[PDB]
Amino acid sequence: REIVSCQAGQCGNQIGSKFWEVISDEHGVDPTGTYQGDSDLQLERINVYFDESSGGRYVPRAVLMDLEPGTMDSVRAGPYGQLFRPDNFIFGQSGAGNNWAKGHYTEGAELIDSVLDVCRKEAESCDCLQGFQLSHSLGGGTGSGMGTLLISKLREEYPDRIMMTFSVIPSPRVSDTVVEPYNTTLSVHQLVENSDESMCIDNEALYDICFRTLKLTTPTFGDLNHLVAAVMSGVTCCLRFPGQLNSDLRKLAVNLVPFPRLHFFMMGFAPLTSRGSQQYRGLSVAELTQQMFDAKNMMQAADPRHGRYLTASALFRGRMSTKEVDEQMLNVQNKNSSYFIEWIPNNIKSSICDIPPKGLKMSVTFIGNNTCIQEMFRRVGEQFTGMFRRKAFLHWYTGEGMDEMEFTEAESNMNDLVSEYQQYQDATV
Amino acid sequence: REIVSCQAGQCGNQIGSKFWEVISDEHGVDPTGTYQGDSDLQLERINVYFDESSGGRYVPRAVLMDLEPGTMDSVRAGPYGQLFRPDNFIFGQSGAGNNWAKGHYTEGAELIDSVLDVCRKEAESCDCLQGFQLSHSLGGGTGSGMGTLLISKLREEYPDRIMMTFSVIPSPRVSDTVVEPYNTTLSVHQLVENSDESMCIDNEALYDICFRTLKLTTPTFGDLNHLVAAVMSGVTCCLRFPGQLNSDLRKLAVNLVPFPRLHFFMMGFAPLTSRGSQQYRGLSVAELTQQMFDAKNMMQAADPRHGRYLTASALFRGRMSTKEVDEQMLNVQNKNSSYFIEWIPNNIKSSICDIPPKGLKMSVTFIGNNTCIQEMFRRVGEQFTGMFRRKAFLHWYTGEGMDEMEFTEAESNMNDLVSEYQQYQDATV
Amino acid sequence: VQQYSPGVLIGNWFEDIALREDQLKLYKNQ
Amino acid sequence: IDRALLFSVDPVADPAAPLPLSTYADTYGAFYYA
Amino acid sequence: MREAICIHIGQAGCQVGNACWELFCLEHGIQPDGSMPDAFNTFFSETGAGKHVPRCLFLDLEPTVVDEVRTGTYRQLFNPEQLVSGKEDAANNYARGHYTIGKEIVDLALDRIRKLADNCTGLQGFMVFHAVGGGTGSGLGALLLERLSVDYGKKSKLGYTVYPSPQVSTAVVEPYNCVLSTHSLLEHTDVATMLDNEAIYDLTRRSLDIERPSYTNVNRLIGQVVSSLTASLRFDGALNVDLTEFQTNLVPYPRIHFVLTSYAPVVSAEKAYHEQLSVADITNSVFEPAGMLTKCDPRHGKYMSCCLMYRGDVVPKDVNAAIATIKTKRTIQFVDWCPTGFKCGINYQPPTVVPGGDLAKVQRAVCMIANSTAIAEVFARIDHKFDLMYSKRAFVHWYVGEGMEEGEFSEAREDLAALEKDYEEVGAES
Amino acid sequence: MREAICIHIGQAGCQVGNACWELFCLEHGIQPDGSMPSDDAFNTFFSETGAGKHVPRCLFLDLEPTVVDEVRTGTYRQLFNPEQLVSGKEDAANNYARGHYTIGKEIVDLALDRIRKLADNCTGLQGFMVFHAVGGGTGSGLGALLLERLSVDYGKKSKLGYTVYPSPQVSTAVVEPYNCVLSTHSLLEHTDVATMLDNEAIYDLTRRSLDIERPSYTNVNRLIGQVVSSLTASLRFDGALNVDLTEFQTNLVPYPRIHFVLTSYAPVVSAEKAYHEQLSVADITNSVFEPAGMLTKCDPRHGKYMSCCLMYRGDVVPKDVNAAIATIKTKRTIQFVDWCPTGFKCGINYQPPTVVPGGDLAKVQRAVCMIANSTAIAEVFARIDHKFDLMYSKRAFVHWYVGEGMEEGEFSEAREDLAALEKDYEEVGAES
Ligand SMILES: Nc1nc2c(ncn2[C@@H]2O[C@H](COP(=O)(O)OP(=O)(O)OP(=O)(O)O)[C@@H](O)[C@H]2O)c(=O)[nH]1
Ligand SMILES: Nc1nc2c(ncn2[C@@H]2O[C@H](COP(=O)(O)OP(=O)(O)OP(=O)(O)O)[C@@H](O)[C@H]2O)c(=O)[nH]1
Ligand SMILES: Nc1nc2c(ncn2[C@@H]2O[C@H](COP(=O)(O)OP(=O)(O)O)[C@@H](O)[C@H]2O)c(=O)[nH]1
Ligand SMILES: Nc1nc2c(ncn2[C@@H]2O[C@H](COP(=O)(O)OP(=O)(O)O)[C@@H](O)[C@H]2O)c(=O)[nH]1
Ligand SMILES: [Mg+2]
Ligand SMILES: [Mg+2]
Repeated sequence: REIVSCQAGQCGNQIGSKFWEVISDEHGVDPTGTYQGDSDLQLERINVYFDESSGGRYVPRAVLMDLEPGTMDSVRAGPYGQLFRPDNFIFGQSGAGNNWAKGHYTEGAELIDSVLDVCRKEAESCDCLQGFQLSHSLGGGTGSGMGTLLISKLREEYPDRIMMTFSVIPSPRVSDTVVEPYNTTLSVHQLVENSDESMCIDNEALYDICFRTLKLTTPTFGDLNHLVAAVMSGVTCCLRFPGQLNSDLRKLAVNLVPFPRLHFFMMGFAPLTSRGSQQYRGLSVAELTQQMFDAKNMMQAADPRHGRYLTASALFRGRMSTKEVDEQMLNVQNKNSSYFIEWIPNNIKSSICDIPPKGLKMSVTFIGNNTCIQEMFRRVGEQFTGMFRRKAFLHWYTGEGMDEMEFTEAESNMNDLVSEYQQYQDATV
Repeated sequence: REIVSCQAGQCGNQIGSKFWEVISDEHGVDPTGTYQGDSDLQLERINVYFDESSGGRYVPRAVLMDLEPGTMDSVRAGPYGQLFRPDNFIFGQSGAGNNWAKGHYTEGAELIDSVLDVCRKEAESCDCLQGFQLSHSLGGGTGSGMGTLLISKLREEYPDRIMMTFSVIPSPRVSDTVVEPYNTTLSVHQLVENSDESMCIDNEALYDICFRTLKLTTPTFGDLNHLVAAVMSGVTCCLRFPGQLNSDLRKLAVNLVPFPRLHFFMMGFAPLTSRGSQQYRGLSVAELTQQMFDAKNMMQAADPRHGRYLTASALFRGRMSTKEVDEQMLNVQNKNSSYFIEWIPNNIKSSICDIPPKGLKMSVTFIGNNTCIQEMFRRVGEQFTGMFRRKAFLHWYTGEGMDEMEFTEAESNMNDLVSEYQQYQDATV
Repeated sequence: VQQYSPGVLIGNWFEDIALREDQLKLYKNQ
Repeated sequence: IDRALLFSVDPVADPAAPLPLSTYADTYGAFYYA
Repeated sequence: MREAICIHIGQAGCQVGNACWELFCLEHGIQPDGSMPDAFNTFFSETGAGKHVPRCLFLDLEPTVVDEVRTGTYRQLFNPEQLVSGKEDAANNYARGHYTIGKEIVDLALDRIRKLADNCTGLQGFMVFHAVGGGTGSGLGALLLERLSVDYGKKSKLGYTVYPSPQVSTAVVEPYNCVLSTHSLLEHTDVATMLDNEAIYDLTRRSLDIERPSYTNVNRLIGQVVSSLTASLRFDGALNVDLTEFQTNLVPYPRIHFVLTSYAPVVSAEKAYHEQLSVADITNSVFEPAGMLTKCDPRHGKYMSCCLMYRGDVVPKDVNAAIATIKTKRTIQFVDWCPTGFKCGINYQPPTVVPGGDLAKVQRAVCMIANSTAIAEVFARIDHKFDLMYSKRAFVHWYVGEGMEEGEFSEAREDLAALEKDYEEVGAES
Repeated sequence: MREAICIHIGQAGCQVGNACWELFCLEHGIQPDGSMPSDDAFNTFFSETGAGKHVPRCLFLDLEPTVVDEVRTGTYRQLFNPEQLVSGKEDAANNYARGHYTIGKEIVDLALDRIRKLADNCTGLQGFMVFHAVGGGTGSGLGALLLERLSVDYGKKSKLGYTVYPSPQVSTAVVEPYNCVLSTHSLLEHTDVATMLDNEAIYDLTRRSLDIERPSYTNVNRLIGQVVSSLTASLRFDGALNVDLTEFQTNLVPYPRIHFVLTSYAPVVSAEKAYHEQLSVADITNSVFEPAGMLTKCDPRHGKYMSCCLMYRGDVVPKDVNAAIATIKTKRTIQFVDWCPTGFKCGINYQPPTVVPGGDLAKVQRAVCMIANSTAIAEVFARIDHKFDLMYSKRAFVHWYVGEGMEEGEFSEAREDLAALEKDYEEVGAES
């Protein structure tokens, strides 16, 4: 029941930092490394994420990994930076420069050997690993290229372990770089073959959440990272805590991956109510269900109405009646059977833990393999081919040591990956 | 372990005088002779160069020699001149006339008996004498001839003792005597055949440093004597003061020349700097090492690039870590394998002294024998032979007691020395 | 190369002014 | 010119500065000195 | 880390760099003597005495400006070395600054640059400052760029070049110098940035509201823009963009590296507290043709790529809103094959004001570096001037007797023609 | 009882011994005055006096006074005897010849008399721990002479020579290969166990483990002192599996010629790294066995291990050391020689290592010193003798050795038995 985490790039480092400082708060871990919790269920499975030391300190089983050293300096300057293991801060001298190859082929390849060394050193100390978690962004240069290099490298030595990849993938309205298309098209297929299932986060859905769902006039990246870390922590809730109807990452994979290549998911979380609406809203799983399935409450910039859900799962946390929660999942199933796929009965999945996050009597993490990822992948592929037709910005890769053939192959990889979703969504019995 | 100094000729007398102010002030001795240093380290080895008086005054362990009383007048009129013992003052009435014959055969021999009486008494006062040192210029017969005459019978009855000697070989650029090549040729063969080491000072390169590296308005002979005095202090700093890895004159001689014939060195001091860099450039081992291996700091004007570093040694001064002192001289090993000779592995000797020169926190003296130390001998031989084609200025020597064939013997010694230098320049494994 | 008095900015002048300044510093110390 | 000015980065602070203690005294027993 | 070695070539680059280092010292809290009573590492090296010195090389062929520096209030800051001055200038002659006077100083300049580079373990870029209107910054600039690219290799190079304006020009042979140096800038300049004088003059007249602005004000604006550009690597921020980070976005092709620069809000104290300092407003002023530092109307062209770098208390939100409004409004049109087309680099350190200056203290600022197809206009202007002056062979014996063949001018003209054709081709639709 | 004599030869040996005695005084609580402020565990190194004062059981022996004078004038003036710190008047000058035939003879008799004085007070004398460096003159010449006389007048008394051999690329002198190849004579014929302590490995270990960019000989000698304290602690204190000098020697050294044993030590961490790494004995042993945590520049993987001595200090337990031993045996990177599958010594002590104030070592409750004999050591000797042959091919520096009363064929004899050492290393490394 052990998972070891890795953060790649600036985005990965920040998101993993926030995830670590929320999971340590959940487990009652001092920023200095000691224990200040009041409950025993935390210490029962604290070993899943924190490695105990001879001195009684619980250091995160995390590998911080970024070519830029400024991100390492910032994460150490953070309030929970001293918690992290010092020799896990593997960093280069020159940044990747928003390039695929500068993190995946030439500079990352030299750096990645020490990362594999330290990662397997952490792995061996565990009795047995459930698997490897990665947090990165295909939008970033080193977050995408070098993270995908690690993705490829772990498979050849850990074939039958879960690979939980949390990527942060962009959209043009909040596109902060002009190399988003290249950096995601060259990255998608590494996730395709070399990850058992990847759960994706969109930048713009998070801003939509903060503006419309939570009514925040000043949400920052720190504000966004906790919302992402909510799912980051709720995915492993059954791992870390006892459950009335427990589950795990292998449970989620086997229950949400009917066919091997359909393993890209969209995320949802609950509850998400603004403080003003928090007063007048009764915190119950009954309302948490429409918070689960609501369009603007989603963590992906793809409207569920356009797509059709293949398989979805729900991780409930708290003290709720499994009776009522199961009948609610049935109710949403038969209320919108058109949205779900007909030839798989009970497309929604129930999993019930006991421990909810801090202060929340009840919480929900939603996982969904909706076909609406078709829109997002098709549109980003169109963005790619728009400049790929003109041989523009491609000189960086060609000079750095990359060929045209793999470019064409990756474009074909999205083409025949995204071609699946419409022909599974329009299928008839 | 102690050293008895001797100052031959006007140049030798002034250079040694400057050496004596620098040594006295470094050890804490005022010109009056009493001790005012605030450190026990100055006192604990004040016996290397200073003898105790009945009243406690520190008298220099030095002897002065000339054929002109004016040099004694100037030395006594100097700021620290009255420090010297009076019986050590040994002067003649008629100057040598820049004639090696007068300096060595007739006028010098009349006074060398008293010179040896003074030296023998001085050594018997010395408890366990580590060696003698002589400072002289080969251009003038007063210092060259009489200095070689002194060496000839100092080594006769101190055979197993170190004979340090600083020979100022004049250069054609700063040539100011026509019998200069005669005196140089007639002194060099005694100097080489009858000394463990014999190391070089060049007035041309001293001016080159004062013009290009150190950049003064009016650097007279005093500043040149100051640099020569500082490097003279540095060559025995390790003997007079403790350090991480200590050495002495014998200790450096036994590992600075590979063969008894080849014992001519070239100088070095760091850091030499002007007001445009002393306050700006950080004082560090990197700066010291990079300034130790360029001709613009070298104070002998034979270009080391055309030669091969047969052996070199570096006497560091000041509190400094012990890796870099030879890590950065492993860097030169690796990067200038052409400059360094092949069949001597690790051509660099390194010593570290805790006490830096007064007024500096970091220093180093560079003393090494190369194959480019052959060039000034070649050019002196050219000039000597050129005047010898028709016995130019030869009657002044042959009418003073010199035989014609002694010049042939000196020329043969020059040919042997230059051939030896070139054959170990082009020697291969 | 003809030498010019201090105050003229051709040749070694910056080092000359620095040297005069540090001379003044040493003299005042004494 | 003056040797201290010629060789010292600070013409007045360097030559008046005290000599540094030997590494033996600085390291091997400095904590006993306290 | 994040190391950027500054090079100033000639009179123009020297004054610009003087202003730039003024701004750097004021915003890093470095006194003129060189001490503060590790963000400075990229521009200042810290020695054992606790003092910091700039990592810049002034390189002029005439000594008046460097003597002004060496006699100014910043004597104790700049190194006495890395301050190379020749004895006779190029005198508005690219051939004289590149072939005779420049050849006897380029070796020493390279030695000084190597000394600077050996001191830095994280060398990321070179910030060249010159004006191709003159002779020194054109010829010696070309020679220095050629030698630096030959030796160091693929190290990032950013040449801030003050091109001669269509109308306001201080010398006659400036078209010749610019045309001759364009070939060298194209071959060994990773990113070249326009710094035309008329745009800055008009900007100061209308926005800074200065009746008689001067070179001091122009150089102050240039220092502001370089500080805004380098702040991303200097300080922490939400979107930290390094030199290569934003270089991989302005250069779709090696022949496409000439960019326009713009800064906002360029306002005085009086209007700072009458106008609304919203990020959307500042971005709109940036994209407005008036609010730009290059005399080049963007409406007659069409943008290829953009980089907005925000300084201060900005947030990604209203940056997103500004981007969305820019996409929605059709006044400024973008290339079809760049849907994204935007770099967004956010930094948390608000701009500092030089005391006695003209820019006011402001909580937020925007610097836009844009690669556009409108850049062909200034090249057309300059090569039309070159053709008019070349028609009956003026100012040519000066270059011929200096060691340059008459065919070099023709080769440079063909290079400009090819560059214009390439700009038109990449700006052409499908 | 368990009583040993420390000998320091050369100024390098003097530095190493002073660091060692610093560490010993800290771990026994003996103040520099020589009195414990406020159990017989110091008797192995300190001698009781009727006044309650403790005198270290060490002899300093140098030819130049420029280090012993400071030792006398330093912090331990009251601790160290003014006697027993013998220094000559003239240095050996990197000469085996001078240290063994010119100045060594005139002081070796007095050194042997001082050894007599040290030993007559020893009721239970056990061994002689001699610290020196073969790079210099007196570390080679006088060290050779002293070892010869000690072997003659002591028979089979235990000798542990901690010697600083020339490191591959970092070395001080130029005649240092000469000195090493000449001193190998005595270090082979009159040394029971020899331990290489070259400087490159210690430098790199400090730079990659202590996270400090400017250590020095201070830190090098501190690490050497930690190592020697780990060696001596088994007999100095009680433990689960104590090992004495002969105890580990007779089962570390397989053949009389083969007694050159390479060492390592772990864990070694800084203050800010101390409270972050899980200091399990298994991981500590892995850091021991990996090449970068070693005090010698000799990578084990090019050779085969044939004896190991792991000596743990602290709160380790037998079913903590045996698990680590099993993991090491199973792990493929290191190859044990065929004839001795066991090949392991397990010493355990209940006293955790002490850290000197101001030192770079961090206070750790567990440690282990590795004393391993392997055929991989052949590479350092094949390097040093190759250097010596390359420099001796046309008689460089040989004039001093000849003219200091020393013959010409001893160089031939030294290269003879160094070649013999090369070939016996390769013979024992060859599979049966
Ligand atoms: N932006 C800006 N441009 C300047 C400045 N000073 C001069 N220039 C430009 O530089 C060109 C040449 O002016 P100069 O004084 O001769 O300087 P230079 O660049 O060294 O040219 P030469 O000395 O002739 O080689 C002018 O046409 C201006 O356009 C300045 O302070 N700021
Ligand atoms: N471990 C260690 N080795 C040292 C130290 N100082 C010097 N050495 C080694 O000693 C070798 C040379 O011998 P020296 O230190 O000079 O001592 P020595 O044998 O008396 O030789 P000389 O002093 O020249 O007479 C060098 O190659 C160094 O490797 C030290 O502080 N610690
Ligand atoms: N959640 C989150 N995402 C970020 C943050 N900073 C950047 N990103 C995302 O990362 C993308 C750019 O990645 P980049 O910074 O270049 O990553 P890098 O190249 O690995 O350093 C943008 O599209 C953002 O969506 C942050 O602080 N939090
Ligand atoms: N560096 C230095 N060189 C000198 C000095 N005095 C003379 N020389 C040079 O030494 C050479 C020999 O002259 P010198 O030995 O003084 O003549 P002597 O008086 O007969 O011994 C001359 O060519 C001078 O140029 C001095 O004080 N310092
Ligand atoms: Mg289950
Ligand atoms: Mg010594």
